[PDB]
Formats: sequence, structure tokens, C-alpha cells
Amino acid sequence: MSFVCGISGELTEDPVVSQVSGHIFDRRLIVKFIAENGTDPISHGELSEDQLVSLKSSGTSIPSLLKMLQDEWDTVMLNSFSLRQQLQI
Amino acid sequence: MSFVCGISGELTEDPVVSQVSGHIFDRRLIVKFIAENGTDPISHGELSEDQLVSLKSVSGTSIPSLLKMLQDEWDTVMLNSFSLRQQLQI
Amino acid sequence: MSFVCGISGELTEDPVVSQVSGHIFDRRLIVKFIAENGTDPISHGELSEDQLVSLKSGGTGSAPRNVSGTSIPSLLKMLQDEWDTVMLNSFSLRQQLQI
Amino acid sequence: THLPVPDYDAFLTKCMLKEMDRMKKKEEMGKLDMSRCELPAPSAVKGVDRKLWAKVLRN
Amino acid sequence: CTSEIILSKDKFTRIAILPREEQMKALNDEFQMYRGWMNQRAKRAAKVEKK
Repeated sequence: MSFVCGISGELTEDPVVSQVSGHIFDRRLIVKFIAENGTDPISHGELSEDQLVSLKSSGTSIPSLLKMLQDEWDTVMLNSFSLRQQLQI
Repeated sequence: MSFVCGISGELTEDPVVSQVSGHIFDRRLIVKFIAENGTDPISHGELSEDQLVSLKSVSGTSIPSLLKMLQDEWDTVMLNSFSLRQQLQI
Repeated sequence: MSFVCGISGELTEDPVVSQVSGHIFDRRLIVKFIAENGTDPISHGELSEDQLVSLKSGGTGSAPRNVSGTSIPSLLKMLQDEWDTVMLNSFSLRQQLQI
Repeated sequence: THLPVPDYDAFLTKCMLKEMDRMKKKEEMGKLDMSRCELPAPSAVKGVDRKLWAKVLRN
Repeated sequence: CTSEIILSKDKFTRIAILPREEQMKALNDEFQMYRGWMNQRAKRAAKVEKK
């Protein structure tokens, strides 16, 4: 099924939920969040990697997929800039 | 958000997760299951009332999905090239 | 520790060994091979996904960046040029096998 | 007869087949356009297109 | 507002109220500012890269 990561807001291939808040994450981001910040990202309570519960569970052209990456990367960086610009405003 | 209840396939309004399976259930079903059988219908685990952790929670194909697409294509190119090396060395 | 996959020849972050061969593999590759052929890729012994022993020791360290690999578009450019050489290699093999 | 016949297309996807057939027919690979780093300004005859201006700033 | 508000004639204004040619000049200068910020970074990057 479709699952949305709380950190990225993207559809995730590996949805995991934390017992300290009940928000779903991509495993890889929340582990890196825990490994950097220690807290739950939403409830700010103490969290640890063992408190994470795993949820249940085509290709077209490589020149096309590389161009989908290029355009998608520019969108991610555009967002990051607008956040820094909006935060100063 | 909204979720599908793993007991029955209906929409979920009080979502909780089965810790032994990751399946999402509606509280109104799994609680009586815990009362009457203590298990879950697919994984057949052992589960208890305290394990019902509740859930409380873009347009493009996200970068990790596209990198997995490239990694999947790479895996086929490698598995092909291995077979061709295997034939060529013989 | 450091390991290389017998199938791909690359470093692997998930080294695994079959019980029916001495050779070591990247798990997702050998599983995909088994999913087609049901056999060890090198010894041709019959093989199943549960006959795989996993090295929990730490996988190979990351390859250092090139200075051209310090920017995302130049990584994508580098990935494109890398990919073309990989496909030309795969195409060269099927020609060499015919010869 | 003592050796198998090779399946040169083992494991390949429907995508990778067409990519093999491109280089098999000897056509060049596609390349990414990299002019986005230089980003030319628009001219006076394209500045009427508001989207075409935003697409420059967003770049 | 963060897209609607741009400076023109040395003052902050709505974008839609300006004459069209003044909108083009404003958007040109807005773009040229970003191109300045890029070039200020690219020179710093090339300096470290060359080392």
C-alpha cells in the first residue's frame, strides 16, 4: 500500500513506525535522525532504534531515468532553497 | 491519513499496529480478537492489549524509488554479463 | 572488512556465501539468480535461498569521491558516463562470445 | 553440440532489450543536457511567457 | 506574498500593479541577482577545487 514518510513526505518503500509517537517513517531517515538527534522527530520524546516497528508490505529507459533524476534533484534543491529563503523572511 | 484493516479489508478509523506482523487493524476489531483468541489471522502470533501501538499521522517519483529502479536495472545487466562471461571463459 | 561479489565484481554491503560453494555474493544478486535458475552460479550445484550464510561483519567502506563527484549534477554526469561504459562492456561480451 | 547454445538476452528486461538493440544497430546513447548550469537569460520575444520566466528563476 | 512581492523603482510593490515593461525589468534584475549569488559561490568553489 501507499505509505508516506513523516520526514520526507514521500512515498516510502520501507515504512516503519515509532512506538514513541505512532508516526510512520522511512527506516533509513529515522535511523539517521535518531543517530543524529536522538529524539522522536514529531513528539520530541526520547527514541531508540529498537523502538521501531516495521509495517507490513518497472523501468522504461536509462537515459529517461537519468533525466527523471536530474529534474527530480532540481526540485528537491529548489525546495531547500525556498525553505532557507522563507525562513529568513 | 487512512488505512485498510488487516482483519477484514475495511477502512480503519482507530488504527493500531500488530507488532509481530506490522499489520494495521482497527481497534474495534483487534481488541475483541485479543479477548477471544489472543492472536491475529494471518501471522497467527501471540499479541496483547499493550502492543496495539496507535498510528497518529508530492507528485513526482521520489529519488529513492528512481535510484532503486536504476539499481534493479543494474542487477539485470550484471546477471546477464555474468552469464556471458561464464560462456566466454568456457 | 572488505568483500567483492563473485557475480558483479563490485564491493558489496551485504556479503553472503552459499553453503554449496566457496564463493561470496551480494545477497540481492544471488537471490535474483536463484529466483531464475535455482542453482549455484559457479559450481552449478542446486541451491535454495535458505542455504545462504550471511557475514555480519561490516561491509566494504565507501569509495572516496572524485573531485568531480562533489556536485549532484556532476555525479549524474559521472553516472551517465559510467553507465555507458558498463553497457558497452556488456555489449562487447556478447560479441566476444560469438567470435 | 557438447556446449549449450547461448541465450544472449538472459535476465534482461523489456527496457534493456531495446537498449541493447540501439547499440546493436550502432546508435549513440542519449546524453543529459547540461546547459542548465549556464542558464541563458530569455530574450524580449519570450519574456511575455510568465511560465518561461519562472522556469529561469526556479533554475 | 513571497512570489507576489518584488522590488521595483527602488521600492517594494505588488508585481501585478506594475507596467508590463517594468515587470520585465524587475524580473530581469531579480534574475540577475540570483546569477550574482551563483557566481559568488562558483568562484569560491573553483578556488577550493583548484587547490
